[PDB]
Amino acid sequence: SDRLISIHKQREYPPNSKSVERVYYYVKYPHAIDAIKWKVHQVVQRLKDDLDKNSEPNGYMCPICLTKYTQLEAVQLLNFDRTEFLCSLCDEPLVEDDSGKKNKEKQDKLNRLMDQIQPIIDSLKKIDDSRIEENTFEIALARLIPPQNQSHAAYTYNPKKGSTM
Amino acid sequence: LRFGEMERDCMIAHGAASFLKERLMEASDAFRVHICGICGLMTVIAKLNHNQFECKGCDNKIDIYQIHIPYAAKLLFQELMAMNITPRLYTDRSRDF
Amino acid sequence: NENFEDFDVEHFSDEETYEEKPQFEQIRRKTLKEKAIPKDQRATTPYMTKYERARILGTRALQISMNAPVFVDLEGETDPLRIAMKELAEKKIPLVIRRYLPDGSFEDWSVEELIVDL
Amino acid sequence: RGPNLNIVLTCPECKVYPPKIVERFSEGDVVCALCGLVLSDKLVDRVGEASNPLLDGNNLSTRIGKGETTDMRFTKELNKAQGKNVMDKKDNEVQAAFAKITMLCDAAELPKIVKDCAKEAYKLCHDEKTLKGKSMESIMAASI
Amino acid sequence: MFFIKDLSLNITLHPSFFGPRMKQYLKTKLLEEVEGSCTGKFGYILCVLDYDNIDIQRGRILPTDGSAEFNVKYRAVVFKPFKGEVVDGTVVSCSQHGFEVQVGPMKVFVTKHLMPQDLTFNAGSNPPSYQSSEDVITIKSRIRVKIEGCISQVSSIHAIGSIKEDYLGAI
Amino acid sequence: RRRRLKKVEEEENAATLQLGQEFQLKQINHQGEEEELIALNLSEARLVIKEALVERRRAFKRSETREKELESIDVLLEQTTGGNNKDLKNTMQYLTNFSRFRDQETVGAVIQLLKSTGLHPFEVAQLGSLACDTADEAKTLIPSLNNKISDDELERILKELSNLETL
Amino acid sequence: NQEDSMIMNQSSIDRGLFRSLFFRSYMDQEKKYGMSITETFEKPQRTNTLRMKHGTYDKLDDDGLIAPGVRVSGEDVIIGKTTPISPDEEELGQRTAYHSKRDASTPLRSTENGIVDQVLVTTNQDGLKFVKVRVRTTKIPQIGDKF
Amino acid sequence: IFVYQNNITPSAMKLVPSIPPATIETFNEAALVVNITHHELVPKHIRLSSDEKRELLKRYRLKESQLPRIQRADPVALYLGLKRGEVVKIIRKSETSGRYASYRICM
Ligand SMILES: [Mg+2]
Ligand SMILES: [Zn+2]
Ligand SMILES: [Zn+2]
Ligand SMILES: [Zn+2]
Ligand SMILES: [Zn+2]
Repeated sequence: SDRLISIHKQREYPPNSKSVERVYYYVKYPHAIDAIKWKVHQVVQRLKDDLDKNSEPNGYMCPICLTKYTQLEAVQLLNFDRTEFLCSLCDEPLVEDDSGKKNKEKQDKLNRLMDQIQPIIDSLKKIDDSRIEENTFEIALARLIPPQNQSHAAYTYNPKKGSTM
Repeated sequence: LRFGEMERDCMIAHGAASFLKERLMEASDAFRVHICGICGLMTVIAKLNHNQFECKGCDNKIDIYQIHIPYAAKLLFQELMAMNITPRLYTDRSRDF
Repeated sequence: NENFEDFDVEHFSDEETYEEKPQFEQIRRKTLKEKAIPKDQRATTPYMTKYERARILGTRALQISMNAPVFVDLEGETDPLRIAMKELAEKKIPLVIRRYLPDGSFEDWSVEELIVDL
Repeated sequence: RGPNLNIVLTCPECKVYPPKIVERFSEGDVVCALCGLVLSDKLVDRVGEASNPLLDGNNLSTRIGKGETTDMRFTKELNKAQGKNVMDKKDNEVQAAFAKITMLCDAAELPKIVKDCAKEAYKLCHDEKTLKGKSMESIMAASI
Repeated sequence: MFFIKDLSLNITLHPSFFGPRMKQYLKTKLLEEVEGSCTGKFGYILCVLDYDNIDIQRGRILPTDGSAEFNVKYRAVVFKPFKGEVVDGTVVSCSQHGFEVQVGPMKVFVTKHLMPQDLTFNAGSNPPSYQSSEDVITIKSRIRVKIEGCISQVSSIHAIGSIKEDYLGAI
Repeated sequence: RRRRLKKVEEEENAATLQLGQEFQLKQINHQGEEEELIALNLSEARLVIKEALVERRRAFKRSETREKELESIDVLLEQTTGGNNKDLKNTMQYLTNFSRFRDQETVGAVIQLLKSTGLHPFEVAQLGSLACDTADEAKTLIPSLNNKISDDELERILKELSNLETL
Repeated sequence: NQEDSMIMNQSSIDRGLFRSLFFRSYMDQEKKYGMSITETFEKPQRTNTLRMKHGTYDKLDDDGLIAPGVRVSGEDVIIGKTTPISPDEEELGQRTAYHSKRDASTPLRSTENGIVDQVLVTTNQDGLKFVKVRVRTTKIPQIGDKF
Repeated sequence: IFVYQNNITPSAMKLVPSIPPATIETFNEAALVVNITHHELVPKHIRLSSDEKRELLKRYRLKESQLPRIQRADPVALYLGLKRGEVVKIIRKSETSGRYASYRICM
């Protein structure tokens, strides 16, 4: 689901004829690194979105009904004594939220994310400055170090005719 | 008592349109429901004590229309919405006769 | 429940048979002032229809019941329907009929000028 | 705790608490008995299935069976779907134990009140830490 | 802000007012249903211009209610606020949540998060006020405020003010 | 006419000159033709409302200092119009307090002076309403004026607005 | 007597021509849904029972049943049954802590009347008590009766 | 007009449509033995001009789709050589009004 590895559904014909549709796990380097870039990029994007939503003023919330009411619609809910905002359902004085008191905390969390992910961005800079080969299962078979002796998995590829996916 | 299809059709042949409307609405089910001008859907939250009308998604609060339909009609439209059909109801014409 | 031998025919019950046999412009645009047909070239009948008479009588009776001013003198008549009939009889109903043509155009025919021949 | 969401139906003119209220079912009206003012009209008095939320809880499920035109390959795959569910394993075993209670009571020809009492006793004594090592036939016998 | 706009309203006349002065009754109900009436689409409508010639066409009788529906077109002065607009006003109420400033017919509530931090609430004063190192904001005080938020219902409009920008505040 | 939902639009903001689709620069009047959007400053609005009220008082009959002005317009208000005049009374009081210019000739001088600029009606009404002093203060009060009026022209036009300020 | 109508003699009707007895039986059960959820036959009281019907309960006895021989009319409670409810709720406004039960009574048909002919109290196959009330009225021939 | 004897080859039916305004109408002799129009069930069909069609649409306040239709395979339509959009005034004997004129546009 994060595409750090990908699967191949190749089945072979072992000499004992007890063949099963075994699965091969390998790594697709360009799709994997593109997934890393997209994930960390959009993570930075909605971290900016979260700190921006914190950066608008806090508004209020009603503890009885557990519903929020921002400053824009709290002034439709202020009382006749012009002192307290009363809830539309509970008729309870609105209490203060904390969207703006934690803006510095969110900025600190953003900073602590960035200095931790500095090696990631440096690696992305290097692999975007240089050129990568788009590997597949067939390419990845070339540099295999074999894992076990009595392996029921045969790494020889079987080409087929008629598949036009 | 059932005021069925062909009783309605006898009233149609008579030409009593207002009596037909009174039978189907003021004698069976007269339901007031709010729609908006953006989407014809019945998803308009109405707070009549606070005089506050608002449609989510469209985010419009000044384009709310009041219609009287049978509750069977409202149930039909909501069943279509459940079955993923949008029976958008509009209060103005768009094409010529 | 009930169990009666008297065959009362189930009316509005045709879906049994349905399931038994299931297999086998140039002159006017938008809403402009041109939609109002002028009085000199009105092509509809100068006679009030039965439906026009029925709706004028109903509308006028509803207004009289909801305390509209009455533009005829009363002869002791109290029912709004016959008060509206008298107002129609000596032409004191200040309403007009907007007869819609199928193309969307309409003609305005006042109750005073419409002939009540029925 | 939580929103009120309760309608307290009082006459707005008599101002009497508690209000003397008559629910005229035949007229579809709710009236204040002191002055006759209609507070709420168009009273609401088959299409679903009965379910008691004391015996099997708030469980809602439907089975899959043969229709008018039904190929048997599709039913067999869908029957394994409800069986191969991990969320309601506790529900499946408590329904199996209710089925054992009912068949034991039927083999004994015990009345329906005995069946219901035994089922509720098993449901109340189910999943209790003090009752984990005892044999299921003993649970059935003690519930009966 | 104050504007002049062509406006149209569907007004309903009860049949009891179907007299020879139906146009006068229409104009009077136009007055006491439009003058001072708040709409969120066109702002606070204050006064009706050109009362001598108000466009009243033929009024359709409602088929069930029996009342007449007139689509009256008229000229009127309106007051519609907008986000980001600087207006002057006078304070009419104060609290710990903030204070309302009266501009035109509308009360703009300025929250306690939208003043400079030197300015603080003082409820011990009579009336309660807001006091800072250089100025005091009390009831019946001239004050310039920027509107940075407006909500508009069908019949109500509410605005949010702030004086945290420089060259705002008391005048 | 197309029937798109078109539910996406920018928020109405005064700095971006977005006042809504029905406060555009062109307005189709009741006579059918297009007209420039009539935006009034505070003194202009006060004079238009007062002219409307005295014209209505004339129609009903046929059918200056702050203290005397407030009572004169209060008697005019109660003589002319009937119910639901809380909002109109507050507008009258607000305009007689914050009315920069007294009479028709001075205010019409303000309209012709601001029409010599050829500027937006909203912007010139804001200039005629706000009692600004300097060009930079005008720019920070009205962000709409950024890259629209040169600084020397702005400071001079506010200088004769300060001269036209009276009482 | 046109279109198959008939003229019957009112004097013959008075003397008993085509007079009939009509008996209707109302069967009710008290059932045990759970442990404390059990129906019971009793005469309910408005102070401690919710959703009482607007008809009279005065013809009921201590067992929640009317003795035979007693005249009953439409919407009159002939079988009095109560079921326990959850305490401390808020429904219909007229709810307090005294309302431990709610009414599940069987009244007479709203259009009918008659005399309670017979009341039979017994047990079903499950052993639950259940009652059957036969109410007897007299249909005297009148305009619109079919012959 | 091409009056053939028994059948037309489909390899010539593709080239029956030629360069406009030249049109080709193929007719079978067996179908052409008897004039269909002389039957009393066939009323009088008169092709209208463009001005007559325009006047008809204006006076009856009509559109293209609101007229009664006649298919462009109808025997009378092929007899008159009707193209798409042409209107025929159809005069028939009416037992309530003597003479009745209907109108059918070719689709
Ligand atoms: Mg018969
Ligand atoms: Zn609340
Ligand atoms: Zn919507
Ligand atoms: Zn709701
Ligand atoms: Zn009352």
